[PDB]
Amino acid sequence: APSRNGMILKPHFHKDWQRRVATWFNQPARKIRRRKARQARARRIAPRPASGP
Amino acid sequence: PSRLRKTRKLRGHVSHGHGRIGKHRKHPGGRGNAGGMHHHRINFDKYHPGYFGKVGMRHYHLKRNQSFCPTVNLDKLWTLVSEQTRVNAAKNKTGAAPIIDVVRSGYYKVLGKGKLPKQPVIVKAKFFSRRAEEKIKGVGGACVLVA
Amino acid sequence: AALRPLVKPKIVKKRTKKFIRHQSDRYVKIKRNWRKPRGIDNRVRRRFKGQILMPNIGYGSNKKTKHMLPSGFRKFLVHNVKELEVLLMCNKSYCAEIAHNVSSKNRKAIVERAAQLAIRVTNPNARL
Amino acid sequence: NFAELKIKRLRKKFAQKMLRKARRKLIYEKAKHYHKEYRQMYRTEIRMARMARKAGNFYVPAEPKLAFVIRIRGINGVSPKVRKVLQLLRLRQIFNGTFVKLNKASINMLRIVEPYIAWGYPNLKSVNELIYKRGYGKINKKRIALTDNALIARSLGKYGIICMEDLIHEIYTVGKRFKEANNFLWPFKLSSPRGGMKKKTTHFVEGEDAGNREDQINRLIRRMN
Amino acid sequence: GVDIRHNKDRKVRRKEPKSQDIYLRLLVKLYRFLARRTNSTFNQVVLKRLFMSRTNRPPLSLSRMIRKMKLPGREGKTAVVVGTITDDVRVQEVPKLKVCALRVSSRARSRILKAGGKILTFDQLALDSPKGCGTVLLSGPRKGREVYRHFGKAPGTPHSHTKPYVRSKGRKFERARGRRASRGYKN
Amino acid sequence: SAHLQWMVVRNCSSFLIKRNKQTYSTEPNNLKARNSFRYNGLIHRKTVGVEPAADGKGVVVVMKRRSGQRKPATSYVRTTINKNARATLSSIRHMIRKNKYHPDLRMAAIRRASAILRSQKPVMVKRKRTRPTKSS
RNA sequence: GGAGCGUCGGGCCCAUACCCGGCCGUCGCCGGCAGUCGAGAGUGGACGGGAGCGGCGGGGGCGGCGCGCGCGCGCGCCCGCCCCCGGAGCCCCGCGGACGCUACGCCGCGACGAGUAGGAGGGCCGCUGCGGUGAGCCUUGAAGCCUAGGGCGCGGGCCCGGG
RNA sequence: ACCCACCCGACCCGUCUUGAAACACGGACCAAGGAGUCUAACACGUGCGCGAGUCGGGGGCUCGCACGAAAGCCGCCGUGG
RNA sequence: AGAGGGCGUGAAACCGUUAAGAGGUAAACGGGUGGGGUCCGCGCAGUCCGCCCGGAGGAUUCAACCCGGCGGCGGGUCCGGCCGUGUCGGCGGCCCGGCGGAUCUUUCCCGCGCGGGGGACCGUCCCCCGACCGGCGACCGGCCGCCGCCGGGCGCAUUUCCA
Ligand SMILES: [Mg+2]
Ligand SMILES: [Mg+2]
Ligand SMILES: [Mg+2]
Ligand SMILES: [Mg+2]
Ligand SMILES: [Mg+2]
Ligand SMILES: [Mg+2]
Ligand SMILES: [Mg+2]
Ligand SMILES: [Mg+2]
Ligand SMILES: [Mg+2]
Ligand SMILES: [Mg+2]
Ligand SMILES: [Mg+2]
Ligand SMILES: [Mg+2]
Ligand SMILES: [Mg+2]
Ligand SMILES: [Mg+2]
Ligand SMILES: [Mg+2]
Ligand SMILES: [Mg+2]
Ligand SMILES: [Mg+2]
Ligand SMILES: [Mg+2]
Ligand SMILES: [Mg+2]
Ligand SMILES: [Mg+2]
Ligand SMILES: [Mg+2]
Ligand SMILES: [Mg+2]
Repeated sequence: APSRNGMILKPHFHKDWQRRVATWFNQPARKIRRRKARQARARRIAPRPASGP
Repeated sequence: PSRLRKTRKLRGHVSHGHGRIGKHRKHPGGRGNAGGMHHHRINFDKYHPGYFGKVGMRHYHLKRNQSFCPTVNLDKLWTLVSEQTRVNAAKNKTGAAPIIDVVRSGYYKVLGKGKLPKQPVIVKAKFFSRRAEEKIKGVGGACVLVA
Repeated sequence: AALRPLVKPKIVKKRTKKFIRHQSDRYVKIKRNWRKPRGIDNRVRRRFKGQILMPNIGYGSNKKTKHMLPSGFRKFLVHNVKELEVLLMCNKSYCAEIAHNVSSKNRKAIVERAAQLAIRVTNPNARL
Repeated sequence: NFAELKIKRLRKKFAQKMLRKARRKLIYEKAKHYHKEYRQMYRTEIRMARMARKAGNFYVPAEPKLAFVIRIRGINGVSPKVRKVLQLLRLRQIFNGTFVKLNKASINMLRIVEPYIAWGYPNLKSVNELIYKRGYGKINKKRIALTDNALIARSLGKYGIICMEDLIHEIYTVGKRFKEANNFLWPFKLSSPRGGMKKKTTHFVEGEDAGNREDQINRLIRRMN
Repeated sequence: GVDIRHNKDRKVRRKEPKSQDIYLRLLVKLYRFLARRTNSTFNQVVLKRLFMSRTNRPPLSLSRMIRKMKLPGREGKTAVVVGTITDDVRVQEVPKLKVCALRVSSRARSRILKAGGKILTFDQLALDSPKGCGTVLLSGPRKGREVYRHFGKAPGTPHSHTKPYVRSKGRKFERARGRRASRGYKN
Repeated sequence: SAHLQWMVVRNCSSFLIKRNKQTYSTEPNNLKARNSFRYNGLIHRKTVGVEPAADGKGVVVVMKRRSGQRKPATSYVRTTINKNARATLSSIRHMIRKNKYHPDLRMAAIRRASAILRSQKPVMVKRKRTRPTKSS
């Protein structure tokens, strides 16, 4: 029940959302992995720009 | 910080701050915005005048970038450029007037709030107000349309 | 001939008995430890005649003699020797308690040092 | 530097001591006058009646100016109109009292609080005994006992009232500056009535203690003050 | 038993600042002293303001500080502001001022000093003038905060112009039954 | 400053010691062991500190220069006084009063020295006084 | 011949009410104290000429704004001084300032103090783990446990002794 | 503070209730366990930083992370909010 | 083994016993005293200490003073020099001072009208000396005054210690 003034607000937590929460504890581990993989790809394409084409 | 919160101070007391005549039952009003019309109506129509009902035209595939038109007021037009354009001017003695490309700085329209200092300009912009035009002319300048 | 405190006034206490907890007598599960009653009817919490008393700030000690031991000092729980030398410039108003957990060798080391500095000890003749 | 200043400070010191002496002497003469004034008032009321009585006549003396008003019942279950007036006489606690100048307005306010007060026309002695034994100033809103005239003066000296004696004369004659001398006095916290009362709840006339008892408020004063 | 209501016996005003920061607290120690020992009520007002909240000491714009000193007669003075001095990009020519502030933003600082302005801290103001003599005590607009536009007689209460708390403005966020005449009614 | 760093320190210093309703402070060159502004060795530009001598006989006064704090190695300047009690006090008195240095302190500095010279009382004498040791 | 009923006296009895006093807390005081004169405060101080027992010859006011501990004075000798606290000796000291001043400290005056539901503040109350910190404590005995032992705190609780 | 005596006082708690010592319910006793949490969104208050701006994400550059899945920096500093 | 194979610690309920005390209004409780126990602190006078003083005994070197040395403080002449704030002079760092700029110039250079770099210009940051002023806890050097320590002097109406 609403009590005296406030946004009549609609949250979208009626489905079973806690079954599909996606945490981000990866992200540092991820960020590194990309970065290694990046440095490897440079080293493979030896004098070619790391960039791409 | 649980340490600071209220339930630490309620420990010992029976009702936990929810009273003992009426209690803390689950959902006595109904869940959420239930009763907007019936039984919660007064709150809705004294803090949300106009919740209920349709109005105006539908618009199916709205794409916001078509209507993109960020405005800027004369108020702070000179802010767009380095002070030393506004200084090398009120000086110079050619009656030059420096250009101000407003679209470069990220505003499309030029509306007309504020006093513009007596110091000629050439304002390039996608759109202008009527008043913004007038003020600009009164300074001794020239509005300039750009695509 | 023990260490006299600077000023040895009459401590005067408003209440001597412990406030005990309602129905701590009747039950082994309830402990003496005071608890305010919050019961809707409660002889005690609504101050009837003939019941156990409720502690107020009314019973409060006089500020001159609050924490004053019978001897006239206030305790200060010393933990090792270095910690004593604090009291050096009080001694006439604070005494030294030595801690339970301190060993019977260095209990001794504290006591004789306090005896140099004339700080009164509140549990000296003990560990041995 | 030194001996010039010292003498200047000694001079200052003396000029104070002189002034103190002066104001003391004023106080002393002001009393002496008020002694003569109250004497003259007392006799010249008797003077009058005797002279009426000499003729086949009557001397109806003045209706009283001033009355002491004691709150004689407590602070539970008391009607809102009464309660308001009782806190317009500053009679909040039971057995508080105040002087009160009489007039159509004032008297009727006492009429609306009748079974809550005992009151009437205080003696000279009553005004003294109340002021000396239980005379407390309102001085920066702190009830403070009138230990010296430096207190009374500091507050009421802008009215010509510079001592306990002046105060007593302002209260008793109900002067110009009564409102300001009477309000200065903190309401009189009197003890319980020694020897007891007759009946709290009923009027004086009908045996009890409440209401106007005119002369007899002075007996009550002595057994409470 | 006595009849008083004990209801509004405790006054709710602040005494110290609620902040724990040490430099402000030194200013408070200084202005407590001055407040009590000087007759200047300037010190008292300043002291009072050092205890107030961020909300309660709003920023004073440069243009507002200009125009308040442009006023006739308060010339060759010092403006004082327990809040912060901010810039106005929509003012150009800045006269040479004297200023006290707890803060001045880096732009506002430049503009003033470029003009030949002097900036003072509050410890400096005290030595300069312990009884607040020859000062202009200003304040930022208290009721600037967008907050206040929701305060007052509620929306949907005839002749109120009180912003409702709404998730997002647009065609179909409120503006139906209770604003149009066409839809029920209007206030 | 002095005051600024007292704001930083007042409640947090390692030298402080609350407990048992008192408070104290263990920082060096604090005569009176107080967690005070006045009586704090570390904070003030000019400092007094009256420790006992390591010998076991006598007292050391510990001034602080002003020359250069920033360089703690050189900052304090110690001075043993191992004289006839009454003299010791007077030397401390003059150090404090006639140099106009930390005049606030001084009587506290005398009492400290006094208490220190008491300390070096006689331990053996105290033992004799407490017990009569007569007729078992 | 009331220990009954109606009318009335004195006298005495006691509630957490009233009065005085103590002590605790809360509220209030534009409260006080970062080091100074001062108690209805109603000035202080240069400095220049002219002088001196002169003064400011104003109300039965009973009086506050002016008077009798000195203004000039004792000493050096009509003229000079009327001097400095590293020393007037102090009830006021403006030359420097607590035993006191953790300024979240310390101190002073008043007033007041029922409380369910409920709200807020403070807890050097209590539990477990983390960063700091105690040149902490501990096999010369930690934690826990038990105790007609000693104490502190209004209390949550706490500290010591012995086992 | 252990026990005993005596005078006065004194019904059993919890709870729902206008009203509970109730012939109203729950409770033989002790130990341990045991109930206003976390996430999201809003609003107001307060504290801090910057202020016509502010912002940090997401991404990237710096390390094998002992402490680091931290810390730092970015014409990305502002795509964008 | 007061760790004995379901055995570390070993709480409470509950039970056994031992000791003490009580006992016809179920017990238990609050307030107030008394009596008894348990221990705890004593005293085999607790007359408790500390200043200063007077007297009476006994014992070491001084203090006061100078002299020599060291260290510290404070000061102004800012005296001499280092130090830094505000201002003015050098246009002097300006190219031997860099960044920033929608200020300018493509008279320039290089790379392809644009990019990069010069070159002007403005804003900002640094050298040279003189002058005025806040002479600032930012330091040195001499001189002064004062303090303290060590050692020299001083032998005893002194300055200590002790009873
Ligand atoms: Mg890519
Ligand atoms: Mg609630
Ligand atoms: Mg309930
Ligand atoms: Mg409800
Ligand atoms: Mg009830
Ligand atoms: Mg009644
Ligand atoms: Mg009635
Ligand atoms: Mg209340
Ligand atoms: Mg209450
Ligand atoms: Mg409650
Ligand atoms: Mg129900
Ligand atoms: Mg019912
Ligand atoms: Mg019940
Ligand atoms: Mg029944
Ligand atoms: Mg039921
Ligand atoms: Mg049952
Ligand atoms: Mg549990
Ligand atoms: Mg906020
Ligand atoms: Mg074992
Ligand atoms: Mg076992
Ligand atoms: Mg084990
Ligand atoms: Mg038996």
